[PDB]
Amino acid sequence: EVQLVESGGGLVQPGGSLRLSCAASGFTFSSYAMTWVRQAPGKGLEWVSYISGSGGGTYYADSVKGRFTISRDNSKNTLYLQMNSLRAEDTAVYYCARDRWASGWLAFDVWGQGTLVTVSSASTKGPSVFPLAPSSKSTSGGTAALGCLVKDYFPEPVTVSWNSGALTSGVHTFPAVLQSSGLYSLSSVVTVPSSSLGTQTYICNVNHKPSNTKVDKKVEPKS
Amino acid sequence: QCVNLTTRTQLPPAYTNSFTRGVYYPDKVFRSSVLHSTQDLFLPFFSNVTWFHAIHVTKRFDNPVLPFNDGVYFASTEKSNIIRGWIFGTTLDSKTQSLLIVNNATNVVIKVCEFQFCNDPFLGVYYHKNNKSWMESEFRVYSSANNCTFEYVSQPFLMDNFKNLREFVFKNIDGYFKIYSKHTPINLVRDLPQGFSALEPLVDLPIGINITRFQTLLALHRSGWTAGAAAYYVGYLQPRTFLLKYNENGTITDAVDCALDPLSETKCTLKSFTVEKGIYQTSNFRVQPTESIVRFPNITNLCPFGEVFNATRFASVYAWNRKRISNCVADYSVLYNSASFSTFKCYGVSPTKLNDLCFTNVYADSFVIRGDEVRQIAPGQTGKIADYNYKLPDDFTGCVIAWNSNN
Amino acid sequence: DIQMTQSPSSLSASVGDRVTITCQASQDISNYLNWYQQKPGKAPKLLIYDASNLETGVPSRFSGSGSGTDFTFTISSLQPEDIATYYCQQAYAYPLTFGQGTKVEIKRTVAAPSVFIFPPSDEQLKSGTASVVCLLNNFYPREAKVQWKVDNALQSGNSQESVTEQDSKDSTYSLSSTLTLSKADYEKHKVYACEVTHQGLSSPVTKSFNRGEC
Amino acid sequence: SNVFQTRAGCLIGAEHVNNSYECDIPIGAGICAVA
Repeated sequence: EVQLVESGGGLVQPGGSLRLSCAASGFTFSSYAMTWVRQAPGKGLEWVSYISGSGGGTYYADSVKGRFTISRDNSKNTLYLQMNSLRAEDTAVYYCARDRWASGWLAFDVWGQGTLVTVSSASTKGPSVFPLAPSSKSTSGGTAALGCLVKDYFPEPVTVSWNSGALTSGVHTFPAVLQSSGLYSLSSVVTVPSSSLGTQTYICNVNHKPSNTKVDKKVEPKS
Repeated sequence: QCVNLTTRTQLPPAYTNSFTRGVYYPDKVFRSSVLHSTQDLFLPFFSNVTWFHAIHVTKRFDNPVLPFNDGVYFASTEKSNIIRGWIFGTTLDSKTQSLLIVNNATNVVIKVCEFQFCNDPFLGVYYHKNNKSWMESEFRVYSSANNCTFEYVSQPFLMDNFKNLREFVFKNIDGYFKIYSKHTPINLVRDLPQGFSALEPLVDLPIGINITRFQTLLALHRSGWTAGAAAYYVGYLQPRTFLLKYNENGTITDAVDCALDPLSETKCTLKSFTVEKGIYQTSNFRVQPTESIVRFPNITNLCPFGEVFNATRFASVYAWNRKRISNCVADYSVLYNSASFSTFKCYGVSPTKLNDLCFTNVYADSFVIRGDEVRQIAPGQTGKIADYNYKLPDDFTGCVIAWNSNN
Repeated sequence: DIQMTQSPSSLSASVGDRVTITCQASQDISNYLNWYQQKPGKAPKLLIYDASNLETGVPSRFSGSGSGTDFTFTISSLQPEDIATYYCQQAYAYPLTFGQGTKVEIKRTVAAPSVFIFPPSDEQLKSGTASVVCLLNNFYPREAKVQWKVDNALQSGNSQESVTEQDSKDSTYSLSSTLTLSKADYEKHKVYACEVTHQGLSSPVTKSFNRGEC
Repeated sequence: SNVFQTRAGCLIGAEHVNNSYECDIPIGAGICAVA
């Protein structure tokens, strides 16, 4: 199984230096090349670097001159990317790509999963959880939704499970939306008739990896 | 100290266009704002060149053997300092003098020596963590070298968002091996960019050997481990006529192959580029002879040499018979082919070239002597027999044909 | 470099319909072009290289054509799961040349939405934040409007939309409209109402709630 | 992509046309040639 997983992406202050790692297995990182590209959230692709059996015969984009420096590694045979003089508008999800020949144009292959990097002077801060309640006197409709919202977490991901494995119906999860505080939010919801809210127990479980926060909250009508 | 790499994967050669690049300054003379017609070795315009690429399907690392023929136009598009060196020779072994042109680090070494090449010769660059510049480490091109001559060292052939397309032309005329080159930054990723340029003469080495086959030294990435990239095109020069327009600065800006198509032949004939409306007369359509028939008159009466060689009786040597032969076709081929004769000693004209030879009379003198007396047949020979008996005149001598007849 | 005018930026066509995404360039690239598929939240995938050669691991239903200065990239029979972001890329003067991308979506069968209100719970009230949200889940057609009214008055300048990616069962969107305010403002008002307008519904459906239970 | 036989020779690369125009490029025996 071809696999190229990315790590090291995250928090760097302006002008900072970092080695991003792209670990390789299941092929040969040499006869095959590698290529850093980046996807900005909400924006398009933009290529960064080549490599051809060695990190001396490479290239960089006009928009990336002087900031990034690609590198490889022997033995365990991984790829590295050195960063300097980053600017705020360069926040993006970076990708370590590949090819297969190179002699006759350069067509990519592995297209790995990508990793996010953002550069700012901001300090890390903890998240908050926001419930999504029903109405006590809701009579305009007979079907209600339950939901649990994680707010002001930075960065991703957050996961949700439901009631000790014996209940699974109705899972839906929303994409992230950025907030005025610079932080992130994501909601997971369900839409079901209200006949099964107070009769079938519905519990959301919220799990956050960067802080290892595990909270099990049961939704109940107020008063 | 050579290594056999049997792991090379062999496939039929790829092909691509050559467009119009491949023009070089025919002579070291400055010309300005002039149309000049020259007749030399060139790469025909819009020809098929054999692009060799270290591609993939089993990574297709490519370093084949290409015949040198009558000169070679080479062109490499490179970024990572891979294609480094060339080998020239008719048999590419230690039995025939061979040429090695290594564009190694900091230098170019051109040697003409008796080399014992690898079955798969090349050079190998190995990176070192200490030094960013790769160390030229593996040099496996010959197993041994002896009888070196013309060991030439000069400044290395200069290395140039752009790929440095380097073009070279290799020629071998009358013992002079001429090297032409030009470097140009290009964008196109794999092939020649649309455009035109001329290659400078650089150097013309006095290398006095023959070349008919050749090889490309390449760099291999060791992370044995191999790699390459980039690409090397090869084209074969042919005799051609070219019209070149030298500008005010003396740089060739355009050329026309006089045999590419009728339009180019027209331009070549008018010694101009813009042709007016109308008919022009260019050359001569002359069909060629399909074959040649040589006809010779019907065989007529032969010279009766079967009645003198096979004669029942032979006269005494003191009264040697000398028969005049004339007015007949002399077919000496059969008598020369017959192996019954002891020897066959013809003077002046060798027996292989007397077929076209025509004579006005021939005197056949037939006798019997001893084997030790054959040495008595010489112009003005000395001895009792050669003096008081039949004596060969001191002038030029004809032919003597003898066989032993003891039985 | 070369500029890539990839159009359309977005397109909606029903199931089975042919989709052609025209990828423009500057000068005579001929057939040397490749197409790549990017699912939302997923790594890019190979589709076709040299505009004519299909590689392994790709469904045969993916097709591409065009050469020179125009490229088709035409889909034979549209499946419900094809919705992704597609980029056309090339190589000639270095792949700095990228395209702005094309978003493809699928028309399907009309389905009625689910409507609900997410009010600020007492847990959120104590810390001083209040988010009043109304959701539209699985709404067809994939365009629909949610209106928040405070005291039956339409609100703006403090409303956002959170848009869910394609639900695979019916190729359909989910969108939640959120109203942001404080506890004092949200106690000082009597009735709240979020309204849904949808094609299959003759008249919009209004659902109500209140803080202060009044 | 056509070959034409004339009183004045074999012409390759031109297509005979039934109608007649003024002479542009003479060929021979009343035959004249871009359009």
